[PDB]
Amino acid sequence: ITGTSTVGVGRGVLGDQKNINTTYSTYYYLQDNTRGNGIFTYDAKYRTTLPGSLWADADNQFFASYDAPAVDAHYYAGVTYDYYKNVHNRLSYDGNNAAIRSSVHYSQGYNNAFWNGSQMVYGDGDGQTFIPLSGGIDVVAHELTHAVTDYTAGLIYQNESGAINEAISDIFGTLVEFYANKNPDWEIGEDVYTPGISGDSLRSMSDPAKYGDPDHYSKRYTGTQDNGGVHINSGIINKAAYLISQGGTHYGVSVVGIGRDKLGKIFYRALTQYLTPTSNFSQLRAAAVQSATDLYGSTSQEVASVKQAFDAVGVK
Ligand SMILES: CC(C)C[C@H](NP(=O)(O)CNC(=O)OCc1ccccc1)C(=O)NC[C@H](C)C(C)(C)C
Ligand SMILES: [Ca+2]
Ligand SMILES: [Ca+2]
Ligand SMILES: [Ca+2]
Ligand SMILES: [Ca+2]
Ligand SMILES: [Zn+2]
Repeated sequence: ITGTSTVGVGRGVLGDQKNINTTYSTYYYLQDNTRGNGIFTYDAKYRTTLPGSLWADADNQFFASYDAPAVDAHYYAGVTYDYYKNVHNRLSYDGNNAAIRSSVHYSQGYNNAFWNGSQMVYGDGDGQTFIPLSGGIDVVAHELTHAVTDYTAGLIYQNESGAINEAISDIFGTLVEFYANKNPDWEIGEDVYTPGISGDSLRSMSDPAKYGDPDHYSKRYTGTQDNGGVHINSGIINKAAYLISQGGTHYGVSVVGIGRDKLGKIFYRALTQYLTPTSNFSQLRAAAVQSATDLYGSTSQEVASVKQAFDAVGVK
C-alpha cells in the first residue's frame, strides 16, 4: 500500500519485545519499506485461502497474543533479507528485490510451514507438536531459502535433489540463526517444537541420527514417503555441512573444520553457480569441491575439508 514508513513495537511468539517496520495509511500495516521492494505480512485468519489480508493494526503496537506470529514472521523475514544482502550480495530471493510475502494463522492446528511457489505460509501448530512456527528464526530462514533455491538451482522436490533442497534450507536457516546470534545452534526448529519437551528439536545437523535421520549415505531412505525422504535424507547433507564448518571424526573419518562463514560461501556458490534441478548427492559433492576451489584454491585446506566431509558421510 502507499503510505509512510513507520516503526511499531510488539512481542513475538516467545514473549520477546522487538521493533517492526510498518507503513501508515489510516491503519498501520505490516509492510516494511526499508528492504528491497518490501516485506509484507498477511493474516490468513485460520483459513487456507492465500495470502489473506495485509496485516492491519490500529495503533502500531503488536502485543496481543494473536499478533505474535505476525511480528516474528515479519521481523525474521527482515533478518533473513539482511543476511542474504550483507553476506552474499543477494537482493531478495530472486536477486532483484522481489517483494517478500508471508501469511500467518494458516489453517487450524497446522503443524508445518511452507513456500507455496509465491509466498511463505506459517501454521500456528496444535500447541503439542508445534507452537506458531514463525517463532523460529531458523524456520523462517528455511522457508525463504526455499524461494532462493527455486530461483537458482531449482532442485526438484523429490529424492536426492529434494534432500539437497531441504538441506540447503536447513544450512541457511542455521546460518541466519547464527547471524542474528540469539541462542544459535545446529538444531532445526528447537524454539517452536514440542513446547512440553525441553532440549529437543525437529532435526539435528550435528547428529541427525538423534531424531532418526541418516548420517551416512549407506543409511539413506529409498522408499516413497515424504517425496522420497526429502526431510530424512537431508540429514546426510546436513551432517556433511556441519562437519565442514565445525570439524569432527565421523565413522572414523576426520574432518578439519573451516568455520561457518566459509561453509556459507561454499554452499551459496554451489547453489547459485553449479547445482541444477536434478543434481544428486555426488553432483553436490563435485559442486562444493569446485566452489571451494574457485574461492580458496585447489591446494587449500577448504577444498580438502569439503572432500573429507563428503567422505565421512559416504558420498563420492
Ligand atoms: C523447518 C520446519 C519447521 C518446517 C519445514 N517445512 P517445509 O520443508 O518448507 C514443508 N514444505 C513442503 O512440504 O512443501 C511441499 C510443497 C510443494 C510445493 C508447493 C507447496 C508445498 C519442514 O521441515 N517440514 C517438515 C514437516 C514438519 C514434517 C511433518 C515432514 C516433519
Ligand atoms: Ca495494536
Ligand atoms: Ca537456537
Ligand atoms: Ca536452530
Ligand atoms: Ca521442545
Ligand atoms: Zn523445507
